[PDB]
Amino acid sequence: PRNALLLLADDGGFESGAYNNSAIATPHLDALARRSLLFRNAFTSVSSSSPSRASLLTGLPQHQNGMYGLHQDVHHFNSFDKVRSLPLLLSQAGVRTGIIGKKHVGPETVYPFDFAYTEENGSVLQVGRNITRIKLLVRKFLQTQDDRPFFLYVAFHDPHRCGHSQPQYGTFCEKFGNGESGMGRIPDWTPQAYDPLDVLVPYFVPNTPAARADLAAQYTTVGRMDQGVGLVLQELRDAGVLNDTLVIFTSDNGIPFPSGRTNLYWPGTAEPLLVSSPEHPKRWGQVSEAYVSLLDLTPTILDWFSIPYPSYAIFGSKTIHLTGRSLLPALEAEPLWATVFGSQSHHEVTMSYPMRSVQHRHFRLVHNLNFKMPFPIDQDFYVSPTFQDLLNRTTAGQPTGWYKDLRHYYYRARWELYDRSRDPHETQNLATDPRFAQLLEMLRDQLAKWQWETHDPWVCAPDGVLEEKLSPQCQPLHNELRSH
Amino acid sequence: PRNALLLLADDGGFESGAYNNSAIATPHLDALARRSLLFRNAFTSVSSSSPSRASLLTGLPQHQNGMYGLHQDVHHFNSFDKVRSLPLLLSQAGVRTGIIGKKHVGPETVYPFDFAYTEENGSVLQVGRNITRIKLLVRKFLQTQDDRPFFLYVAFHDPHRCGHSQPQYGTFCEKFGNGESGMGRIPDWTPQAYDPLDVLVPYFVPNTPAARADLAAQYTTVGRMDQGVGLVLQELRDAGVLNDTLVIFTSDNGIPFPSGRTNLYWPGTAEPLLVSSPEHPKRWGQVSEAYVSLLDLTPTILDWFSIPYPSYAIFGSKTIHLTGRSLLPALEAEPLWATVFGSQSHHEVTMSYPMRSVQHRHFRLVHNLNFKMPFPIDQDFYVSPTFQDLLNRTTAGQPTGWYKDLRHYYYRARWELYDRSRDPHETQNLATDPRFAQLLEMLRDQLAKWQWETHDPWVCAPDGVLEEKLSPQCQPLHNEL
Ligand SMILES: *[C@@H]1O[C@H](CO)[C@@H](O[C@@H]2O[C@H](CO)[C@@H](O)[C@H](O)[C@H]2NC(C)=O)[C@H](O)[C@H]1NC(C)=O
Ligand SMILES: *[C@@H]1O[C@H](CO)[C@@H](O[C@@H]2O[C@H](CO)[C@@H](O)[C@H](O)[C@H]2NC(C)=O)[C@H](O)[C@H]1NC(C)=O
Ligand SMILES: *[C@@H]1O[C@H](CO)[C@@H](O[C@@H]2O[C@H](CO)[C@@H](O)[C@H](O)[C@H]2NC(C)=O)[C@H](O)[C@H]1NC(C)=O
Ligand SMILES: *[C@@H]1O[C@H](CO)[C@@H](O[C@@H]2O[C@H](CO)[C@@H](O)[C@H](O)[C@H]2NC(C)=O)[C@H](O)[C@H]1NC(C)=O
Ligand SMILES: *[C@@H]1O[C@H](CO)[C@@H](O[C@@H]2O[C@H](CO)[C@@H](O)[C@H](O)[C@H]2NC(C)=O)[C@H](O)[C@H]1NC(C)=O
Ligand SMILES: *[C@@H]1O[C@H](CO)[C@@H](O)[C@H](O)[C@H]1NC(C)=O
Ligand SMILES: *[C@@H]1O[C@H](CO)[C@@H](O)[C@H](O)[C@H]1NC(C)=O
Ligand SMILES: [Ca+2]
Ligand SMILES: [Ca+2]
Ligand SMILES: [Cl-]
Repeated sequence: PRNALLLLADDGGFESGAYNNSAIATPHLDALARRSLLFRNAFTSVSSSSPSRASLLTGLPQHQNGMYGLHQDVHHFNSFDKVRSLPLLLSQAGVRTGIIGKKHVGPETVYPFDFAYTEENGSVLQVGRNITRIKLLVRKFLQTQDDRPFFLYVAFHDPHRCGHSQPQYGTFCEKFGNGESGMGRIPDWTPQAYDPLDVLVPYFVPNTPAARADLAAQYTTVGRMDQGVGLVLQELRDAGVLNDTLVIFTSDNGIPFPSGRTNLYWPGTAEPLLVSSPEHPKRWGQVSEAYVSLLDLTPTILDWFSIPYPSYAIFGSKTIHLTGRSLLPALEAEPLWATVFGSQSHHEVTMSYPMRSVQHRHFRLVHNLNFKMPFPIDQDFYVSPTFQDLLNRTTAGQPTGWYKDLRHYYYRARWELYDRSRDPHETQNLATDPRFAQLLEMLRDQLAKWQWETHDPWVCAPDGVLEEKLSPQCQPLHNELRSH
Repeated sequence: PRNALLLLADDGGFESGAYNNSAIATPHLDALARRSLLFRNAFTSVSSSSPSRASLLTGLPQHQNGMYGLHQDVHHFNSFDKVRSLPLLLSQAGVRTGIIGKKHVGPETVYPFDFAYTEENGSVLQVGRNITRIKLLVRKFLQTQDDRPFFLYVAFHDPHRCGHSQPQYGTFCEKFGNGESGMGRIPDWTPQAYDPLDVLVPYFVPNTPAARADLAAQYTTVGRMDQGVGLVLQELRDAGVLNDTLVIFTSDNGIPFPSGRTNLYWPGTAEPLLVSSPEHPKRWGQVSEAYVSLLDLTPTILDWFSIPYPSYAIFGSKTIHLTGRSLLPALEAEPLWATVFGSQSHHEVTMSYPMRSVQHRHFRLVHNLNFKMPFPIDQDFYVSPTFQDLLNRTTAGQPTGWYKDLRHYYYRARWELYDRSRDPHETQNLATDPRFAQLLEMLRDQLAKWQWETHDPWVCAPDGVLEEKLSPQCQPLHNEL
């Protein structure tokens, strides 16, 4: 019987030897990468936890599945009842499903799991960061197997920040379980300290002491996550099912720094992705240049279990189809896929800054629907040392060491067009350059077509109103905003 | 045994003889007004259907109960599970609950009804506009009563527009059931035609042929709603329970015209309100000047049944308390209440234009949190003849006959302060006038206090971020605001 394992890092980036970061040690991820096809050009469709996890587990963009923003307490976003998620479809096909760690999506009927240990019935600290607890839960899952195939979803909470919720464990909870007084112990974890002067400062992160300290703490926590991956894989090896299991590792969104999480800039949507098939080792240890999306995961896993996507509608007769594709074929031969999309509406319920993006190879186009208002900052990131430092220096009128300034971070153009082959930092907007008018129109057309195809309620915003029963379906408001 | 009846109009305004409109005939509402206390200064806290209905049925502002916007299909907003609504509390106290018409709120567990005929299990056209069907459902409700008190919620869908959904019935569905071909027949309804030249054109509605036609159609439909009220009251009278029943009539938000629905301007939140207590007829046929809110209805009805609001929390240990008050005391003697609040976030999910308001007597202060972006227009109103006409004339550069222009309707000041005793049209913003700096700060303080008191997640927006463990709790973003 075929099995599947989805390892999901929380706010994880490219901090690994597998992705050529020699400043950090991630031997277990590196080991996995040698048995995997590594993707250099993978992206999430949305840079917000719940929406990203909902899209990943449905194959549908947030504006289609209904997770327009964060799921918990006051934010309270849920996917539509009639949505058919991966786990649901797997269960109906006779596959045993399990989740360990951060779920952060609902409702339960849409995202059901036979075996569940999450924040809903326990501590996300334990089942998300305590890799020993995680390892034992994986062991229990495998011991209680019953001849059915399985799908195991391990959603680490590492390397997510902790500064807002639990500061006593460090900015990235890098102190939790380290053995020191009040921290407790995680027997299977060997803490890895990092010097702030040795960490790699990403181009979009301010080069300041405060930021480097943040990164050092992050590195330590990523190491814990790395060791967690090692333990999990070892449990399958001990149960004798690893060689029958498709393993996938990735992250839900960009790292929690400026221009990262919550942005549709490269840093906010670019994600690590490893795919290891025991049946297709031809391209083990290789790197793929194909442009892929987390919207491809549901299709990939369905393909793995030979389960077809059913024909159904959420509203009316509007039949639902996936825009992603199975990545399995890439495990045999390199494809030429070059296009990926992005869609984000809310993060927190108070943060309404819808963005839509399309990327064709190195060209990225972002549409900021509420561009005239300032880009909103979430409550957790606001208190990060990195942002506090940036805010402090900006307010004092002193050099920030940042590749942008807050003014331009807050107030953006409606359309942002970048060529990352020339301008990887995405600082040279080409949208108003007449030499790129034809390319702009092409990308706009591709984006709009995808929006209609995926029933985006925001498809006419902000210059127009959606009127389905007439033509054109987007009717103009004449609100001093251009239309297309 | 005491009963209560809540009659709720959808997008209803002051089109009635009771409110001194001589151009329309509303004999049944006028009759009700003679047996009730009429409120000249009643307001909804939010000018959007689901949020308004959730707030009305909970006593909590939309930003607290969780209905941030519309409830249906793609908009998909629901109140928090732990919210304790009026109907829930009544049920737990042994009161039989019933709803007939448009519900437009959820989830069911939060808003449960023993007897329910709504859009969720039938046609909103029938149970919302077909007053004969409504009358028979009321009859059925009363015939199946036991020795329990009852609370009956009749949510008319009239006089809501129909232009977007069902244009064949007219702009306001004023043709539905009129007898003509394809319209069907409503035996208990006597259609009332109106000349577009005779209707009263509200100050905030463009004086154009297209708008007057809209109003004429509205008047006809309001008449149907009026006759529906008559039938309902008559059913209680036939069951011999009217004299044991507290009757309340009002509307969920302002009329569907410019500056009305979806706005926190006077036209968008001002609502008609009649309260008839068979035990306190002292002030029957009188007019009250007290400033009241639909947030007062839940407290009022709870008071009527002698049911206390329980002590509980939705999140954490932050206990929930109502900011509204029972209106019952006003039925005996005129009070001095002068303050009312407003809070609106979304309408449609794609319409994010949060507004917060406070009104002290004739002074109204509105805060537009997303002011730099244009005011969004909903899909239903966009295709209205009134707006289409306005848009058309504006685009052609011709006179609109409107007291505003679209540019200023779309792009508003962050703070709008109006004195309606001098400027009822609300066109002279005083917020930037130094003469009103002290008053401005006072109203801002009242507004903010209410926001914190009601756990508003938008309390720091847009210039700051909420950090509860820090001081001040609103931390600055320095985002040019
Ligand atoms: C890490 O760096 C190595 C060495 O520079 C990269 O391997 C090279 O990849 C490119 C092909 O696009 C060429 O420089 C050579 O064909 C490769 N050289 C070797 C020695 O393998 C590799 O691509 C990088 N790894 C990742 C994940 O980006
Ligand atoms: C991580 O989880 C492990 C196992 O779930 C915890 O170790 C257990 O701790 C309990 C009480 O704290 C002991 O009674 C058990 O004997 C331990 N079991 C094992 C297998 O070690 C550990 O406390 C957790 N670490 C932290 C920092 O919370
Ligand atoms: C692990 O899985 C692989 C793939 O299924 C097994 O290798 C296959 O073995 C079969 C015979 O049983 C051959 O016909 C195939 O050609 C093999 N495929 C590949 C890709 O090598 C392997 O035997 C399994 N067991 C171990 C210990 O690796
Ligand atoms: C309908 O119109 C009448 C007459 O204008 C209003 O009654 C007047 O109210 C004002 C202000 O309260 C008093 O100063 C006058 O003495 C009243 N005149 C009369 C003849 O009664 C009445 O308030 C209006 N009704 C409504 C509901 O607005
Ligand atoms: C209608 O209801 C009122 C009030 O419930 C009745 O009048 C009350 O009668 C009770 C006892 O019969 C007295 O204690 C109250 O003082 C009365 N209230 C008032 C305001 O008069 C009245 O009898 C009822 N009418 C009918 C026909 O039954
Ligand atoms: C920012 O400034 C505040 C107040 O001046 C200070 O207390 C804090 O330490 C500073 N934080 C950072 C990260 O620089
Ligand atoms: C607005 O203009 C369009 C196109 O000229 C026209 O067809 C339509 O009838 C106009 N709408 C109104 C309400 O006059
Ligand atoms: Ca995340
Ligand atoms: Ca309404
Ligand atoms: Cl909830």
